Amino acid sequence: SLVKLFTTNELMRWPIVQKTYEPVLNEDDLAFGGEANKHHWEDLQKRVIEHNLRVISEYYSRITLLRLNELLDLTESQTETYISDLVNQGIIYAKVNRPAKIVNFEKPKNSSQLLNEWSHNVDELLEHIETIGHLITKEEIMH
Amino acid sequence: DDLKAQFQELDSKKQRNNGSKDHGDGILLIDSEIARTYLLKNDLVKARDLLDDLEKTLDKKDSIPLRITNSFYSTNSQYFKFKNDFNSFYYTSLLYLSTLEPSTSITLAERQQLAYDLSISALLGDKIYNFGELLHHPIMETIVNDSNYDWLFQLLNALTVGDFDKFDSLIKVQISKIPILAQHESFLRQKICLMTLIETVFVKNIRMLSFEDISKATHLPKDNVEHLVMRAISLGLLKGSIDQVNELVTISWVQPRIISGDQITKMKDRLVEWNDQVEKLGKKMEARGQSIWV
Amino acid sequence: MVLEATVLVIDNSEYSRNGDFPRTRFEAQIDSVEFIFQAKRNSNPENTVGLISGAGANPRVLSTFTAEFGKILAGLHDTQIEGKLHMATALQIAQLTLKHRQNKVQHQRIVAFVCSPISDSRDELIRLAKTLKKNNVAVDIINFGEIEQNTELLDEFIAAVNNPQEETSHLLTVTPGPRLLYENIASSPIILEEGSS
Amino acid sequence: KTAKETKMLMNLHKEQWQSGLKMYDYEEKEESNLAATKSMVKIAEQYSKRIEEEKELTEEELKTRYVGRQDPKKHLSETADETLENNIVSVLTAGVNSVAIK
Amino acid sequence: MSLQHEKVTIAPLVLLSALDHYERTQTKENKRCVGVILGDANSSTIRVTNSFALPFEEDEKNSDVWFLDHNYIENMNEMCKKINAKEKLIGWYHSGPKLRASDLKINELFKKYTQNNPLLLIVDVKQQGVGLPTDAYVAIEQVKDDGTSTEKTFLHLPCTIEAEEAEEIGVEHLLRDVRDQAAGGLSIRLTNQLKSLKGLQSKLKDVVEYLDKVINKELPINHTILGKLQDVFNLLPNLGTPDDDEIDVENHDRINISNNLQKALTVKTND
Repeated sequence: SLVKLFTTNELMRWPIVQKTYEPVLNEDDLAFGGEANKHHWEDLQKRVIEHNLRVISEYYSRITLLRLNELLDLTESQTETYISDLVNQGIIYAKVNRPAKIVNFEKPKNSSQLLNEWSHNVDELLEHIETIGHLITKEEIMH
Repeated sequence: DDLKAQFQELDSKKQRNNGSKDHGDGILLIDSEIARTYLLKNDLVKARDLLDDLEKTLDKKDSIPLRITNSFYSTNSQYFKFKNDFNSFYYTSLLYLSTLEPSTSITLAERQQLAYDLSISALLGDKIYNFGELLHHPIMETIVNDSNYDWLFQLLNALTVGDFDKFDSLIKVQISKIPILAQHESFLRQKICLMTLIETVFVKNIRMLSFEDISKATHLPKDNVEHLVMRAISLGLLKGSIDQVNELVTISWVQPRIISGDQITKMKDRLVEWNDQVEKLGKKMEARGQSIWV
Repeated sequence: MVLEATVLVIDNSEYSRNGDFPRTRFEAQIDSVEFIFQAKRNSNPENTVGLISGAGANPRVLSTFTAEFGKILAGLHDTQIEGKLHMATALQIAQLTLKHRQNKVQHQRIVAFVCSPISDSRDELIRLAKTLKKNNVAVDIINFGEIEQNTELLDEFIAAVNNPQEETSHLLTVTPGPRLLYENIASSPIILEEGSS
Repeated sequence: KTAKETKMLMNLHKEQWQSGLKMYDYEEKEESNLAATKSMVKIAEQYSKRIEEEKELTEEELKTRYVGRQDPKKHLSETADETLENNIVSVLTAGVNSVAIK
Repeated sequence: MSLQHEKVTIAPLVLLSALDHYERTQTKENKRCVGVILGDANSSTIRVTNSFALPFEEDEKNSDVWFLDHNYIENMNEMCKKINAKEKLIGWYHSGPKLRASDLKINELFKKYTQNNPLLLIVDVKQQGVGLPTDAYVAIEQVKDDGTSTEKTFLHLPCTIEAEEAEEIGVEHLLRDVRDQAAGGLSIRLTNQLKSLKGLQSKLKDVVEYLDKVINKELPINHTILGKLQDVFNLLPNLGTPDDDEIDVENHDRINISNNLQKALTVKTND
């Protein structure tokens, strides 16, 4: 039930996931466990939000900054620290606006991308028409 | 176990008398039934590794009779509903139907009980939007006047049109009655909403939809709308991106569905137009710089 | 009989795993495929036999006309005991195998075993009956399957088809009960037949 | 020979219909154009050397005495034509696709 | 048996030969010939080295009825290996003109001999098209759910060719032509381009009339095909997009380079 959560892309907010698996997994030892062990447990938080952000870059191309804070359940100052940390690490591409406009995750849209995608598309078309053609031959025999 | 030993011995002589006959068939059937014993006595652990091994040897075969693979799927089907896994059963049930023996030894009772489990799986399901297709097959197709298969089939058809109102009435009564539905409430509740979303999206082939279209059709608040848009995208039913700043969903891909008759004509109309374009373009360009074409 | 190429049709229908001929009907037939090859050889050693199956949806050419005992035997080992008899396919294919031969001087004979009732369409049979006459082919039926309860569709046809000539097409009806099929074939004409000329 | 035999030998490319509408992925075209221009800058310097001379008595004597071979003239002419035709096909293909298909 | 069939290259001799065999048995008037195809395989690249005729009788009435002498194939073959171990029985050629479901019965018999899935080489002898009249098909057996349980089917694989050096000098020695399938110089490639357009136009026409027959002569609706046409329309380029602007800019660079190359050449001629 723990692994299968984090693999699916349906985001999930920290306060609750905490709760949920606390009386279950904190019982067991290594990583989680007793008193010393709690200063390793902590990291799980950090994991949750860099998974959420990661999902959001893919689906949201445009999102307002105030909204992104609401989702992450964090004050404005922490949210912005973390976005910065993710781009350094290269996990996501980000453009932030501090007067509280927009944070855009969209791909920087270059010349190359438009053309190369178009190039591909066209071969795929040609490939389709051919395939259709083999199968009309077949249907004569059937019929 | 007495029959299992019996057959192994017999085949040794008998292979040579026939001079050719695959007798490894009998064995597989015996093996299949033993796993079935175990499920009835609720020893899911023993039965499991015996299903595993069966699937591997069978599929290494390049040729298989219907009987053998049918028996093996039966064993699986039973295991999945006992466990109360809706997702798995739906996968099995389909297969079982495809490979289904032309034998009419298969009782009406057996058919009726399976028909029932398949419809309950598909409420609860993870990817079924193929409800109409399912109904078109003998297993459900004939068994409609019966009371168990009334309100049941009514639900499937409520999903197709995405009516929210008919849905609500059925579900309130029936959520008590069938206890599977009680524990799987989240799924079922999401399911009507989703099926409406796929319907709205397919008809409007334009590349953008406001949030306002979704809000009204599914009658939900806007908070819930963008999450519902996340779900479709996770299923792979849909692909695209979400603009929160303008409150848009830009759909960039539609997933093929059942091609109705009207659509056969539609395809044809565009293809003629695109015939002509190639045709016009080649003829003029031959004429231009006619002189050189070595 | 003299210098003869033979297509033998060995049939292994669902009725051939029976046991009318003790111990097992299949094993009584195995011996008969072997014996037919030998009888024909003993007649005139320049005779040849090739082999096709009645078993399955369709025939399979196991062996063409040959003098090697070995080819008939490997072919014989190949069977399916849930095969099924279709009279018409077997006839047609046999005529084709006859068109090509090691020595084309050799006469044209079909020997076919019948080990199940025959219910093929009549229309098919009528037309085949007179095809055979074009290309001048004779046929001997070792019959023991059909008679058990079903009237003979082939007899009349063969009879009409035959001319004064050394070749003589025949309907041979052999007692179907326990007596051993092979033993009875040796004790009835099959190479003790007389010419019609 | 027969003209049935001849025709069979002659056709040797079933992927003709595809390949001429096929255009090369575009990252490779940009790369190439820069290479070609820039490379010709260097063979132009060598061109300049060549025509410092062009004075020795007898064209052939120039080629032996000061090793006139390693001829810049020939490399610039070759290169220019090679790049030229490539660009003719490129502009044609892309432009044809765009209108035919849409 | 093997998946190793991912390209088929065919010697110019194979194509040539099959065509000759068709008239040296005198099978005509819509009568098939089947012959054995000998050569290398057991590899991604199939290299059909040679071919030989097989006695064949075709009967139009029943397509359940056919003659192929089994024992002949096998004798003839084994002598061929001693000359060259390169040749193995790798399948059989079919004279076309079209794929059949009656090709499948023939297929099963040859599959006993083979250690790979037989290659089914359709050399069409009506010699149609500007491309080769040769389609390549390998019998795949795949588990598929569409009401059917397991399908066996013939899947297109592309056609290409390859030629040995000696054989290649021989081909040019016959031709007085300098060839135009070459994709050679600037002249030739413009020619081929015009051929490529005329080619496309025909294929699309054939699609149009298939749809017609389904809505007027009631061929049963085959869903699979329409599914694909649906995508063809979904991934269609569109005008008014800033995509178009980019291509236009790109075009500007390419004229800039042509302009400079042409001027360089004005110098060269002046010189």
